Amino acid sequence: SGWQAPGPNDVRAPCPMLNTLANHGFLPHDGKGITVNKTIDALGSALNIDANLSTLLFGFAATTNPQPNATFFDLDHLSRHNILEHDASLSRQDSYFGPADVFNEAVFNQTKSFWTGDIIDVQMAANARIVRLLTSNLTNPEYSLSDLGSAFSIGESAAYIGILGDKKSATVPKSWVEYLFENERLPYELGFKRPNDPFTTDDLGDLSTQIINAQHFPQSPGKVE
Ligand code: HEM
Ligand SMILES: *[C@@H]1O[C@H](CO)[C@@H](O)[C@H](O)[C@H]1NC(C)=O
Ligand SMILES: *[C@@H]1O[C@H](CO)[C@@H](O)[C@H](O)[C@H]1NC(C)=O
Ligand SMILES: c1ccc(-n2ccnc2)cc1
Ligand SMILES: [Mg+2]
Repeated sequence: SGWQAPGPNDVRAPCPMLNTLANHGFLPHDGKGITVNKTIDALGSALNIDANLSTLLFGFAATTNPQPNATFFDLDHLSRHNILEHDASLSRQDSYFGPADVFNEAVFNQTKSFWTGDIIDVQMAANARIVRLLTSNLTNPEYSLSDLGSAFSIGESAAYIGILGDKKSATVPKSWVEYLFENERLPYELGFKRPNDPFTTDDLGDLSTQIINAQHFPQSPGKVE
């Protein structure tokens, strides 16, 4: 009741949240044929994402469809390397090593080790992302991070805090974030509840700026902001 794993003809993304929303049936369970209206309704219904932010994200998503000027995308279109998908993901390996769409325990064990308390704050989120960037640069001879990929990286850490947790305190319970990643299911039973206030483009930008301000390199090595 309310959740089904994907089956052999379903497609999934490198996005733990869209995967979770397909598993629940907010998005089509097969991951296919997602339009702007399905995106607005799904992200609104499940998470209280506002329409303008949903439309922005949809605009990016549609660029991954191999069909030009497409009005839909499928979740596996999002896995195409270096369109939106990028190196130094928190829970996916880099494309160079292996498929960059599915959960990777080794990678997620690294991320988790930088979430040092029961409550994730901006500092811990920023620190986990940093070590992923540096690790990929020092281990992946094809490491790359485009301007768009860097903006995505920073906004994905902002998103788990502000969409799953409390955008005002900029904190989220660690257990909730680990449950989302490890299960691709919303952690309702751990306490998650859809927020009453919409999550906006400005909310995402505000948390993204917080993430960057929590970075304290003596000297920045490559693309970090
Ligand atoms: C239409 C909406 C969305 C699109 C098009 C989208 C797209 C993507 C893509 C392409 C990635 C992979 C980037 C990479 O290589 O790591 C990703 C990662 C991610 N997304 Fe989404 N996303 C959407 C909505 C959301 C929402 C609503 C959340 C809320 C929590 C979210 C949280 C994340 C997180 C946390 C990651 C990072 C995964 C990792 O680093 O392992 N996304 N998303
Ligand atoms: C991830 O950590 C778990 C928990 O300590 C461990 O059992 C597992 O072997 C680790 N996986 C990798 C590939 O490091
Ligand atoms: C990887 O590290 C090098 C050496 O600091 C840096 O010049 C480069 O910009 C980094 N690559 C990315 C994509 O950040
Ligand atoms: C710009 C910045 C971040 C994102 N994003 C957030 C979570 N998944 C994708 C999408 C566009
Ligand atoms: Mg990636």
